[PDB]
Amino acid sequence: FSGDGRAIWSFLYDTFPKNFFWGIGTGALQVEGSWKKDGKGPSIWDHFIHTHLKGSSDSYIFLEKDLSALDFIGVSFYQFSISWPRLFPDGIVTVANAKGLQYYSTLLDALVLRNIEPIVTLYHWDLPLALQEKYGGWKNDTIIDIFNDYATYCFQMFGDRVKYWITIHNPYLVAWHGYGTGMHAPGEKGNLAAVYTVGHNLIKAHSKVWHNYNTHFRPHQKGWLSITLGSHWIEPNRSENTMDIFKCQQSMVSVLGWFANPIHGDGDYPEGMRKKLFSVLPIFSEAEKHEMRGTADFFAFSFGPNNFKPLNTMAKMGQNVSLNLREALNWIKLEYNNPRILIAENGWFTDSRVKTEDTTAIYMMKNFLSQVLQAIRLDEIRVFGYTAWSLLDGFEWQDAYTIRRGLFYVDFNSKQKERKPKSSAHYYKQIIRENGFSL
Amino acid sequence: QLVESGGGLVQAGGSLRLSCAASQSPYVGGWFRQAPGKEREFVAAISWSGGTKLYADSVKGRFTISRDNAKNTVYLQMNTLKREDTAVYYCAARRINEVLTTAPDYDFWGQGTQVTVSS
Ligand SMILES: *[C@@H]1O[C@H](CO)[C@@H](O[C@@H]2O[C@H](CO)[C@@H](O)[C@H](O)[C@H]2NC(C)=O)[C@H](O)[C@H]1NC(C)=O
Ligand SMILES: *[C@@H]1O[C@H](CO)[C@@H](O)[C@H](O)[C@H]1NC(C)=O
Repeated sequence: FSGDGRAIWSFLYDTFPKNFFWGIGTGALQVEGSWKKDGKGPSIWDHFIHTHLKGSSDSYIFLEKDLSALDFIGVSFYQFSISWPRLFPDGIVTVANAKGLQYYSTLLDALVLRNIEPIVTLYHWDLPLALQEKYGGWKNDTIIDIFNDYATYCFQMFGDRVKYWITIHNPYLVAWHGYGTGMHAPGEKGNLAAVYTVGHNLIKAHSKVWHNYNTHFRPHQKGWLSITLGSHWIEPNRSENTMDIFKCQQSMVSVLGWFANPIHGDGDYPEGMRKKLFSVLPIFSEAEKHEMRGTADFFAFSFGPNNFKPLNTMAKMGQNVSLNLREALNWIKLEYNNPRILIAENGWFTDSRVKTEDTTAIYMMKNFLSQVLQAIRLDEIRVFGYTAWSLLDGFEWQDAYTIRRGLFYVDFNSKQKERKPKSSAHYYKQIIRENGFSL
Repeated sequence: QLVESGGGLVQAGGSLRLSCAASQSPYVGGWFRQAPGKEREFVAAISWSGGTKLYADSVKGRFTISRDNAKNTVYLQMNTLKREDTAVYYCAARRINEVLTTAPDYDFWGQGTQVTVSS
């Protein structure tokens, strides 16, 4: 329950639970390229890259190469996102872009053929520019119905093949960097009222889509739907200091509790936020609280560099930033009453000059996975799957191509964009084969 | 499964609201019409959640489509009616949440309701 995580602040295992669910993920803007090919409409990131920044993986034209990389790793699932403006170029559900539909349908067919489970993310930051220009995007509560219409079409066209759905990837960053820091599209700065209005509409849009899925599609399709929430971790500078511990709790509440309390908790924002942020935080009606709570069939958790870098991504409140994924999972278990957890994104990054010998990625993966195994076996945390991030090198948002996060290397100056397994691809392949660390 | 209501006689410049009640999954609600001597033509349609409303050019800015899913009803508010709006109006439905203007893409149809606009 709300506040219980504060208690957390006061290689023993090789093999994961039998038939643990191993996977890997991408986002559409990071890997697809072909930003206006075949009638795809522009996203807010297409516009942002032109204004604020100065082909990528070409996944749109190299589907068979991505599939071969997935086969090499041997994953049981592949998380990817659908580019909304590739499917509906103006965001509204007028005539679908047939080549966009064909791409996602062919990808899903290829996964089903391989008995690889798709995990499909509806929104990974690429809002159709038409919705931003006409309404102000997520600032406008008209977005809730427009998003639900898009979700509805996706459930109808893809839900017989897709059994795991994610509405929104890391809504914290959508709101906070999109409208607070300006570091992400659409690049608005200050406007703290907009930050929390955007967060409010993301939560309400998510809830509407969960209720849509629960009522209209789950009975025949028998799948699961969640939302990927990201966080950092943090530790007190002075272990016995109750003020440092309180600030650690406030830090986690400010990033993760903001979105998880309404969806996974009691249906309302964290009480401390509702008071200090009273002039900017929208108020859930009593009817809305009942509709926000319980709108996630599992807890999807992101723990990666986007929640640590750059420095303005979150408030440390004078404490000590930590990469302790085991403790972060314990915080989730305590705050949100021991839910089933998918690690929907985990990994780190290298400088782009590191091509295939990504030794630090293996070091990070070993430590993260050991922490997950300890969380499962010592803390009884209900982690059922792990998404390595990312399948291949791509465009990394404001960092562009200056960092790499793929398990497969891509030479962006090569026309063929061959996916070359890095050291971490060989390592993760063996992890999956042995269901954990080598025996 | 689809039941129109609200047709009838009205004077030129007047208003009429048509409604279409379903009997119960999501659907796009559509309206078509057929005038004497002419083929059935698209009028307006609305997505499941109401975010996408589409109108034939001949009625854009005069007709307004809306829906109340709690009542399983789609509404067509027809204002500034003209003589050439006289027709049998058919409501229609399409399951896939994609708002199209083509009659072959709607697989559920009503019986039709006469609307007559005088001068
Ligand atoms: C959401 O988008 C709508 C549509 O653009 C906005 O409504 C317009 O608001 C302006 C300024 O207030 C008016 O001049 C227009 O007549 C409105 N058009 C409508 C209602 O169709 C609305 O302001 C936006 N809401 C937010 C919170 O940004
Ligand atoms: C707590 O420790 C971190 C890491 O050393 C440091 O950056 C921060 O300034 C410390 N807090 C205070 C209040 O000094």
